[PDB]
Amino acid sequence: ARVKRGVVAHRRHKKILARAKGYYGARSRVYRVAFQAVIKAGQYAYRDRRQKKRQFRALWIARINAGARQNGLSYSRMIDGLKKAQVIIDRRVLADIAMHDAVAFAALAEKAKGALA
Amino acid sequence: MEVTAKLRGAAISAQKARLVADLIRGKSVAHALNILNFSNKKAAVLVKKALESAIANAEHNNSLDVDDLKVSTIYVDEGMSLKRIMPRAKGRADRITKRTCHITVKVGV
Amino acid sequence: MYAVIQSGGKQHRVVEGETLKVELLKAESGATITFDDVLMVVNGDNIQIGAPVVAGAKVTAEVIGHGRHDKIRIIKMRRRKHYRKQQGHRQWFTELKITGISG
Amino acid sequence: AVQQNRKSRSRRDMRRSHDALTENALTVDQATGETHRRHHVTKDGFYRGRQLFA
Amino acid sequence: MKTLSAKPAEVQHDWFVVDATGKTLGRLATEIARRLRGKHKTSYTPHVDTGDYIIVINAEQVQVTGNKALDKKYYRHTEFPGGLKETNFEKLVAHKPEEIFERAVKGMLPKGPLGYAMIKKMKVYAGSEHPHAAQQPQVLDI
RNA sequence: GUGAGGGGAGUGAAAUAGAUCCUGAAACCGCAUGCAUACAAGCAGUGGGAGCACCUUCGUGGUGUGACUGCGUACCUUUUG
RNA sequence: GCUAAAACUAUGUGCCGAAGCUGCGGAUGUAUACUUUGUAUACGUGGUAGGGGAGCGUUCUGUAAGCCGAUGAAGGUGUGU
RNA sequence: GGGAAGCCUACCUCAAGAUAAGAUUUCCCUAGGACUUUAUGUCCUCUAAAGAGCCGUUCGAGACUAGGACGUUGAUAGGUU
Ligand SMILES: [Mg+2]
Repeated sequence: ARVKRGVVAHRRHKKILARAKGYYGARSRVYRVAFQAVIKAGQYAYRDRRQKKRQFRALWIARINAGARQNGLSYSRMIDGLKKAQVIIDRRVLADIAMHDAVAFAALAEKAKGALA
Repeated sequence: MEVTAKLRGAAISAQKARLVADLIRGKSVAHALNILNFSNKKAAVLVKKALESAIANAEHNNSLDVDDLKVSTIYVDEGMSLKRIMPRAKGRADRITKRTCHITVKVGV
Repeated sequence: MYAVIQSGGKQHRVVEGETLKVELLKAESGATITFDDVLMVVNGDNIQIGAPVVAGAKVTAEVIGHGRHDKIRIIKMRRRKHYRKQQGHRQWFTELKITGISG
Repeated sequence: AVQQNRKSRSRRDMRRSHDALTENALTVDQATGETHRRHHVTKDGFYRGRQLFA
Repeated sequence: MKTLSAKPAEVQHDWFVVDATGKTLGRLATEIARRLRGKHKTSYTPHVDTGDYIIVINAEQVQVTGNKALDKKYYRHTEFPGGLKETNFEKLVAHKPEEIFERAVKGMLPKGPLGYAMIKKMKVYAGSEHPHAAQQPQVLDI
């Protein structure tokens, strides 16, 4: 029962090379190089699925800081005021409002100042 | 419509013939023939043979006018190689590759 | 007019007629869902910020269906340590269409 | 001395970017109406209104 | 994609003019860098230049505290052997005042193509006159 | 060039079955089209993300490309490492 | 870059900050009950040398004088799922 | 206030890829149609300037280049006197 490896080996190599599409030079042509590139891409993606949440929260915080400073507060004081006022709107929605609706963000800042008073 | 001529097994490197191919790519047939007739390259003779064959094909099998023709497509491909042994000093031997090429010329109006 | 609702441990700012995907819900396709815990309602100049929640506000949505997001590959590899493992993932979602907002 | 790494096809082509051939200076001869290399006798022996071979 | 990025075609760069007379160098430079990068706008985006144009006038009147006027050193290296050149704040502010602000703000801006693009929006002038009256800058007190 | 080689014609179900001729993979080498690229420093990807071209069920859509940006020093073996 | 500090000492309000904790969705192992189950609750699921458990594909024999196939098998090359 | 063969100038050469790409003098190009993507828009027709280069005779310039002179309205090279 002699077994020839050609068909299955070719399928596996072709699948790896297909996942390596778009890479530079030997990384999209040569199996030994392409296989390392795919694994490292997977490792990077696993790490960056965690990094993405941090980066987007940092962006929301920066935009909220800009809005609060336009309304006469700092970010930390505005967050403290909202907590004391019991408002539980999260930073993603707060930054969306800060970017797209200035009047509503002004109202939120006024509520935060009123609670801080 | 394009009319094709292929010269296969020309005894010259594809890298060397591609310079003449790029020299005449896209030009009108009369200008290309002048360039080939006054070039001093070896590949010019082979490229001229292929181009004249393509012009004759377009004239005889397709009844196209000569004055409207240009070199619409041209490229050179690697052919079969010949392998030889060159004896070096101190009993060492090297392998020599004698390269050939395929020339494809298409003319159109 | 737009409102702020909470679904699936997250929050969304929605308008009437908007289609959005949230975490998987147990409601049947074609059913109607009502959010009674609206956090904020804005009607241009009428701005209501709920202390926790705007009293009396309602958001009404219709369940379009259920589905799965695109496949994600998980890859783990410790170099020089002879260790490797892989797995796939597709997250479930429920699709909603906002049909009503009442402050 | 020899390379430590094989040169990529991109770098090889970048080196070859200066290898293109050029055109000769060809002009039409007034005496015969034929194309000839400028400042050279034609292949039939004519130059500047003179004939070389009878 | 409910969090949106600012689009470069919709960015508006406003022009401001700032007087440097009597200001502390670093405490002015921080605000200049902040407004050049655009941290003061609710549309701030890390990969987009959303900042403003800052004209600086009376650049040679900027101040440092302590003994920094004589002791703060500015170095540079020509890449020839032994080619380290050195000056100080007193000589540099009298000779080439624009270089002081350029260094101070360059050190506080990001170090990349976007940072190079950002720092082009700062115009520094020694005297009390600037050539940008056509852009109608507003007075900014910082 | 009475060469090699090819274009027609003809045969054949098939000639990209045309002679080292069934199928014709990969390394490697051309031509064509689309986008990017000549002020910017590094394992070349990854998470974001503008613009452009084609397609379109006109979009909260598909395909190709990827300015700008956070992070990021291959694999195996042997080792305390 | 910083000098009534962006340094040091003491005190107080806030905030940022991890794959830790919480929220929402999903998978899996063990135990306890449902006195069949495949349903609930509780507690677990970083790993080298190693030990244990469960599977995917390849060639050949029977099932097979069966079933699919020139209205197109195997193989090759794309696309979708 | 004074104060060194030391520092910055001063002397010589290079220097706007100084992408912040600078300044001055002088010279050149001023035409008609169609259409929709109403725009430094796409096809036609007509125009080809000031200059630059190819080529040639060459050099006290030179690896190849680059640089300098000249091309009949001419002494650029050879010859001749
Ligand atoms: Mg011998």
